[PDB]
Parts: sequence; structure tokens; C-alpha cells
Amino acid sequence: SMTDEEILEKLRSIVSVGDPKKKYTRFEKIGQGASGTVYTALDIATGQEVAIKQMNLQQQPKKELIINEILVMRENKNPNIVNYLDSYLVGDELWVVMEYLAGGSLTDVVTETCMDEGQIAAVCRECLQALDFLHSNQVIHRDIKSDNILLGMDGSVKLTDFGFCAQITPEQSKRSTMVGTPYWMAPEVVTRKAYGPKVDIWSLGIMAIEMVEGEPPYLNENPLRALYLIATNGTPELQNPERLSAVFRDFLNRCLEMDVDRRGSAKELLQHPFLKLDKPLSSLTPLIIAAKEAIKN
Ligand SMILES: Nc1ncnc2c1ncn2[C@@H]1O[C@H](COP(=O)(O)OP(=O)(O)O)[C@@H](O)[C@H]1O
Ligand SMILES: [Mg+2]
Ligand SMILES: [Mg+2]
Repeated sequence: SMTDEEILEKLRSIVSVGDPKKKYTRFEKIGQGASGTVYTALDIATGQEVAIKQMNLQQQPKKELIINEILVMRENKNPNIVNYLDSYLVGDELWVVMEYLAGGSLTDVVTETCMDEGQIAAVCRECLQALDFLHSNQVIHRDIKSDNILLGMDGSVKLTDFGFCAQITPEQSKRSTMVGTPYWMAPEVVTRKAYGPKVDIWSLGIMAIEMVEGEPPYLNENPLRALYLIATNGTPELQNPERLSAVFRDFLNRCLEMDVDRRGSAKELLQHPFLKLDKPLSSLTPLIIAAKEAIKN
């Protein structure tokens, strides 16, 4: 419900002045998603290595949500949220400068290596802390999935990519926009119901399936087919559930409840006994290294 001009006016009011091509150098592309292309670069003045997300505003899936992105990343700082540094607007290109997490994304790990249950529990704990913080501040992320989870080389876990997020209010306490990535969407999203923060808990459940099986269900299917499969299959089935502990299977079942009221909240799932199996995050470091080497080769 915002025009292109209203969106650009709002973005201009919140970014810093200047052209960032004069402030950063030695760019190298490290990732790309539905909104932006992300580079490493060096701050010309200081030498710091940063990450820079470059977004072309007219090629955006929903233009006005980029406002929430900058606002949420800088107004809701937290140890499990990628650290915002700055933002710039050059006509129709928006840049967001943030800390660089050299371990890459959780996608790199789950597609190249096999996490054990203690490593999965550790990652789930960190993601649940982030979600409890966001949800308590009335932010729904709406795009939880492995490629939006960043890793430090020491195993630090940080949520990024707030470009689909919703800030919910008393007058609009639920959302109804079809937004997210189809394979990770909760059934109440795909069936076009009003929905709330627990859609992120479902998506976390699907990301935990990624940590087991390397990918979410139905990844090869056309998006509209996947949406119908989510609507009719309900709680997805694992290929080999007998390989997982009973306590881990219970955690998954509580993330992936069809009934929104039965589904765990972030605060509730932080008390789940599965998280007591967690290993130190430093245990991720050999998986991170092995994944980077495999991708390089
Ligand atoms: N700060 C960062 N450090 C390291 N890698 C990053 C960082 N930010 C993004 N990436 C990588 O770039 C990809 C795209 O970034 P993201 O912000 O998710 O863009 P989009 O909104 O287009 O999906 C991420 O999935 C991740 O692999
Ligand atoms: Mg992304
Ligand atoms: Mg995004």
C-alpha cells in the first residue's frame, strides 16, 4: 500500500548519505538470494572486512518490505542477529553494510557435511533465542531457512535477511501476505489464513529437516505444487525417522504441529529437553571448514 515514491522517500530518510563505491573496495561476490547480491569488501578508511548486500529496488518481490529490513536490523540488535553497520541509497540501488561471517551459511554446512544431534541442538538453541527475541519485539521473520542462517568460523550462529519481515501491531496483529520461500512455509501461510509469529517456528522445523536430510521437502517440485503438498500432507515425514533419537523427533513434532495453538512458541521450545543434548558451537568449526573446502573444490 506504498507507492514507489513513498518507498524511496522512506528509504532515503533512514540510510546514510554518500556513495558507498567511494567507501569500500576489493569487492568479491559471496552470495545471492531473491532480493540482493552480497559481497565481501574492505572499508577503505579502516581495513575492516565487511559484507555488503546490494539490492536493485525495481527488481524486488515486495518493494516496501525493504524498509522493515533496515529498520529491524538496526533497531533490534541482538547477539544472534547479524550486526548492522550502515546503509546507502544510490538512486535505485540500496546497499546494506553488515558484519561478515566467514563461516558462510548453514546451507553450506548441511549440503556438504552431516551434523550430529548435538550440533543440530546447538544451532536450534541459537535460532530459538533469535526468534524469541524477534517475536517478543513483534517481528515475524517469515523467511527462516538455512541460507538465512550465517555462521562464524567459531560456530557463532546469526540470523540475517530481514527483507520479508513483518512488524505486527495492535491494529494488524496478524499478517496475510503470501511471503517467504514456498518449501519452508507453514500450512496457515500456504492456505491463505491470517498468521502470526509461529510461522517462523514451522520454518525452523523445516530447517531442522534440512540439517538431517540436506534439503526441505519437495525442493524439486514447482512452487505451486509444493504449496499444495504442504497444505495436504501437514507435518512432513522424514525419510529415515528411525535414525533420530526420540527426543529429537519430539522436538520436530512440536515445531511442525499443524494446529497453530498446539505448535510450540520459541520460548516454550527453548525449554525442550532436546536442547540439553547441545554441543559447544565450536564443534561446528570442522564442518564449516570442510564445507568451504568442498565448495572451493
Ligand atoms: N553477513 C554475511 N556474511 C556472510 N555471508 C552472507 C552475509 N549476508 C549474506 N550472506 C550470504 O549471501 C546470501 C544472500 O544474502 P541474503 O541477505 O539472504 O539476501 P536475499 O534477501 O537476497 O536472500 C545468504 O544466503 C548468505 O549465503
Ligand atoms: Mg536470503
Ligand atoms: Mg531476503
